[PDB]
Amino acid sequence: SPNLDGTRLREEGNEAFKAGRYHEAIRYYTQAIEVDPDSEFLYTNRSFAYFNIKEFEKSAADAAKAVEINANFFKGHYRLGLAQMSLNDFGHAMESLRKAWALAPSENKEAIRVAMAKCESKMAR
Amino acid sequence: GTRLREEGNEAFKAGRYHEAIRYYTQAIEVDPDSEFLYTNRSFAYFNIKEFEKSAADAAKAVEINANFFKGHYRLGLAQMSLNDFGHAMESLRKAWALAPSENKEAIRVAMAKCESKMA
Repeated sequence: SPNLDGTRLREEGNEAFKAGRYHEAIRYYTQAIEVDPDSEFLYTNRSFAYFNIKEFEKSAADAAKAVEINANFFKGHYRLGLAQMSLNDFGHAMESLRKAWALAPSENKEAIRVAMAKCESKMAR
Repeated sequence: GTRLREEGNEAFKAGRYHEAIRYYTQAIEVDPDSEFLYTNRSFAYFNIKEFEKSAADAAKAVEINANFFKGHYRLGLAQMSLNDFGHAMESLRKAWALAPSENKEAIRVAMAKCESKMA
């Protein structure tokens, strides 16, 4: 086998993400996921990269996988809710964001609260 | 270990630099061979004004991978903050030569600030 260092690929993905090189981040995260297929962090990071290139369905799929891997990781739910909002699924997004808010560090709650306010403004009868 | 690295990266993203340092320190105890961990902890130390510790970490990153531009950049920034401008300029020239195109401007600016304090 090509025996690949998935830790290095993950950090290369992180460096690319920091630079705005989202397509490259997606490439390196995808390679890392092949080596480390049960990381909620990898799937959330790739979800964020897909969101930043307007690939909202792929972003939601990755964030949903992060939630499968660790339903108690707030960022998976947050990324899922943001992608669901961009797909106009505000009911699903509200539930995802509610779970993210409950799990989030106090540092992160305000951004989640704001996303929920935006989501509610799009909801009607 | 990998999970400690992730938690450290998440802490750094949230501005919890002291917490990032703690997680990265635990990660480095498990894995002392990552230029990324040392560079990220160097950055966290710089952000809390621990410039000597920042420089020590960045130097460890350069020792592991002398071709990683970010190790030299972090080292040069810490050396500038320690008033070691000759060392800093040599580090920043190496960072420049190794850097992606999107990072060149930041390194050029650092060198401009460095040279104003020298020659």
